[PDB]
Formats: sequence, structure tokens, C-alpha cells
Amino acid sequence: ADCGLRPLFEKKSLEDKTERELLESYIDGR
Amino acid sequence: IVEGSDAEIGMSPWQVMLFRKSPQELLCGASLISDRWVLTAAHCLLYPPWDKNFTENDLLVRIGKHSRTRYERNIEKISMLEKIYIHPRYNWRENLDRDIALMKLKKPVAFSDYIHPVCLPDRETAASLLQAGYKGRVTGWGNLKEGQPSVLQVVNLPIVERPVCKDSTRIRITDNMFCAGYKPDEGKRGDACEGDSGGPFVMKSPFNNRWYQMGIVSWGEGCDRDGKYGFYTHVFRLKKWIQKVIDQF
Ligand SMILES: N=C(N)NCCC[C@@H]1NC(=O)C[C@@H]2CCCN2C(=O)CN(Cc2ccccc2CO)Cc2ccccc2CSC[C@@H](C(N)=O)NC1=O
Ligand SMILES: CC(=O)N[C@@H]1[C@@H](O)[C@H](O)[C@@H](CO)O[C@H]1O
Ligand code: NA
Repeated sequence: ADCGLRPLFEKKSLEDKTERELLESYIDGR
Repeated sequence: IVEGSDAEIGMSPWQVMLFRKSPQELLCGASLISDRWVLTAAHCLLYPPWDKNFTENDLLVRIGKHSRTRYERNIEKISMLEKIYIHPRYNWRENLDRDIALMKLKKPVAFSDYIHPVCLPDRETAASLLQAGYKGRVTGWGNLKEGQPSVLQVVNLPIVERPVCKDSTRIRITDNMFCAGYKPDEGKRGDACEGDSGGPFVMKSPFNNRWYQMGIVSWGEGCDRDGKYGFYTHVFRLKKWIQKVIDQF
């Protein structure tokens, strides 16, 4: 029930260097 | 990975390296979905045309690594495998349909900052995210061009329309695969290359911020060729087989 949440990023409220590019494709990609 | 970049440490805590035991040789990517189940591509285990038929005896997996060279003491782990399970309807002859395999670790691994399982896509995440134009992410230690990286490589790539995937190849594609990668007129590149097979294609859900594995690096015509696309095993469509195996054993 803890899958998908990275210790060193989501759990520390830290964003990796390119994940924003993915989130933005939800807006622009369609 | 072609035209990727160095992963940040811990960026892909579900990454798995599939090695041949002897000679110790990096074979494929894989992914950790629980403390003792690892997801990969069937063709990493069984591909007759390369006289490839590995058993649990032949293989090891390394978990939590970051630099292929450096030995990460107290960070990386090693596990032998109890049993492997290839999808029964795996079709290596015609089209690599159902290119999917499960590997049960001999002894469960301990989660950590560098070792954490990815989510399997549920029906809701599958419907909202697996759509053309949405980008996913591919990671591995495979070749940089069609040249071996030290640190895990990462690239983000958009999912492509099913008609465009079909017209890029003569292979008979199925609903158990999807394809991804940039088109020639979008002025960005990137793809998985050999070595990267069996690694994960992940997407981060905007709904709940978890990462889900929608694909397994399966096949392509070379690497990063204009008008060609990486093909990926459609993980959600084979989820019931994944679940029937894990519950059974
Ligand atoms: N995942 C990416 N996006 N990028 C990396 C892809 C490397 C690439 N695919 C593989 O490694 C997958 C399988 C596992 C062993 C080699 N396989 C291929 O030949 C499979 N085939 C499709 C196929 C499926 C079933 C039955 C027959 C075939 C025909 O072959 C890839 C392909 C598709 C269209 C035209 C040609 C080819 C062969 S091209 C060179 C070849 C190689 N000698 O390495 N394959 C690769 O380069
Ligand atoms: C797939 C194939 O060609 N041969 C395998 C063989 O390698 C394996 O050890 C044994 C287990 O049933 O029999 C076949 O499934
Ligand atoms: Na391409």
C-alpha cells in the first residue's frame, strides 16, 4: 500500500529533475 | 537508453538488474513490485532464435544500484531466484505478444531509501494515463546508441497513437502492447536500446502522486530510428495473469 512513492523524493516532498515534464504532458499532450 | 541523462540517486528505487550468473553478464532491466517479486520481459528469459532459455539457476538480480561500476556497499543487494514464470501465451515467434515474465526472489529484499516497489496500474490509472501524447519514463543500463553507461540512464517519451504504431512496422501488433517515442517532426529524440529490455515504463499519477509501471521495455527496430517507436508490454492488460501467479505461489 506504499508502492510508487519514492523515499528520496515524494516522501521528502522533493521533485526529481524531469518529472514536471510528465505532469505537463497531461495538459499539453491531448 | 539513447538520448537520456543520468538518473538522480534513488530516482528509480524499483530498478532491477538481471544478470547471467556465469559469465556474470548484464542481460536486461527488471522492476521490483514487492519484497520478493520482480517484473521483466519474457524474451529476457526465453528467446529461441538467440538460443536463449534461462532457468532460475542461471540468473541473479541486483537491486538498489546506481553506478554500474562502483560497488555500493550497504546500499545494493543481490538475490538468487526461486522460480520464474513466463506468460503461457507468450508468442516469441510472431510478434513477442505478451512479453512478460515474473521472477520470485529466493529471499525477500529489505526496502530502503534505494529499494522500493513501483505500483502496478489499476483500472482507473490505466484509463486516465495510458493515452497518446502523455509522456512516460524509461530507465536502464542498456546501450547509449544503436557505449555503456556507468550511472542509470533515464528518458521521458510520449505514448504514440495506435494507428501510428501499426504503420511503423510490419509486425502484427496487439492490444497487449503499446508504442512510445518521439515522431520525426517533434524535434526531440530518445528510446530504449538493447540492454534496456525488461526494464519499466513508468508514469507518475497526477491523481495521487504515485508512480505506476504501465509498460515493460519489449521490442523495437534498432534504437532511436526516425519513424520507429519503442514497443512496450501493456502491463495492465496482463495484470490478472500477474495476480494469478503471485497469489498461487
Ligand atoms: N525496445 C526498443 N525500443 N529498442 C531496443 C530494441 C532492440 C531491438 N529489438 C530487441 O532487442 C527485441 C527482441 C528481442 C531480441 C531481438 N529482438 C528483435 O529482433 C525483435 N524484433 C521484433 C520481432 C518480434 C517477434 C518476432 C520477430 C521480430 C523481428 O526481429 C525487433 C524488429 C522489429 C522490426 C524489424 C526488425 C526488428 C529486428 S531489429 C535488430 C534486433 C537485434 N539483432 O538486436 N533487435 C533490436 O535491435
Ligand atoms: C521453453 C523450452 O523450450 N524449454 C523449457 C525448458 O527449458 C524448461 O527447463 C522445462 C520446464 O518445463 O521445459 C520447457 O518449458
Ligand atoms: Na524513433
